[PDB]
Amino acid sequence: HTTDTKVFDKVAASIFDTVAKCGHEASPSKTMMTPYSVEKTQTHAKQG
Amino acid sequence: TATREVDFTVPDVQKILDDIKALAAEQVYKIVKVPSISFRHIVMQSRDRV
Amino acid sequence: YIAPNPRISSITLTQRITTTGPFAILTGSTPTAQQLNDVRKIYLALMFPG
Amino acid sequence: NSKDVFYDKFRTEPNRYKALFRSSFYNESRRMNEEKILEAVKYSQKLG
Repeated sequence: HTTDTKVFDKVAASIFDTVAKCGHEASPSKTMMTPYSVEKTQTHAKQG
Repeated sequence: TATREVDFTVPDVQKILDDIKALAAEQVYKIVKVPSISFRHIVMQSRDRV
Repeated sequence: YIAPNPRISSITLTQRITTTGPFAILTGSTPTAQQLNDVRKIYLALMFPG
Repeated sequence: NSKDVFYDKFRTEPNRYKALFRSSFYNESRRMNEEKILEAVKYSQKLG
């Protein structure tokens, strides 16, 4: 429900911080956060 | 032949709702310690007239 | 030459719910060169009565 | 997650998320994805 880049940056930072504080760590270079693209268990979907 | 031109037949209602919600948070006043100046004086060579 | 607004013929209520028009096959067709010439003839007849 | 899917036709529509890709997260993703390729190229040029 937003388009401002600052809000999205805050949301992404919160997600990564929450993952880090649980004892795990997620690489930001492989994390997917996008529309029009879904990938689940070696299955790729682009724009339907 | 299809997808040749962009169509706008289906409007985006979720975006409209987001816009109205963002408009709901606007502030149209301010809180100040002193009011703004409404009268100023020009000092000429006189000592008792301005 | 201006086409009518697409929203006049059909309405969408939800993402997957949409009303169907009675002349969908005709409204999707495109003219050929001869049919365009016939349309020009029709408008020429309209603009010069008698 | 429903599987009762049927498909009808193609179309083209404007993108709502057009302005959201100048954020810092996407820049970092692209930058690290470039950097890994750069290190691979450097290693290849060094070994061979």
